[PDB]
Amino acid sequence: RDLICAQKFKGLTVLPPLLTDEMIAQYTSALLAGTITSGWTF
Amino acid sequence: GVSVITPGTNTSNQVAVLYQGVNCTEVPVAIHADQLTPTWRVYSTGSNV
Repeated sequence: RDLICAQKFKGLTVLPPLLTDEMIAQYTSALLAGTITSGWTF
Repeated sequence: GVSVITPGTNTSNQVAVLYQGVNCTEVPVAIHADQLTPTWRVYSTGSNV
């Protein structure tokens, strides 16, 4: 029940990134769709 | 951490407050009890959440 991420109590926190994993996946999907359907033209 | 989100004092004096890493069923809601100081901060507001 004791987690290694209980470093918050010593003042050490982690900030979440601006782009989520879903948004990075959507950027990657847009890159793949453009590369497959349009070549280098996009 | 407390983060203050402002559009700039040239535009408006309205701010939005981000209490970093905590839930807001857990944020102290002493809005009209701020003069009694149960908080490290003095300011307290009750805007849209």
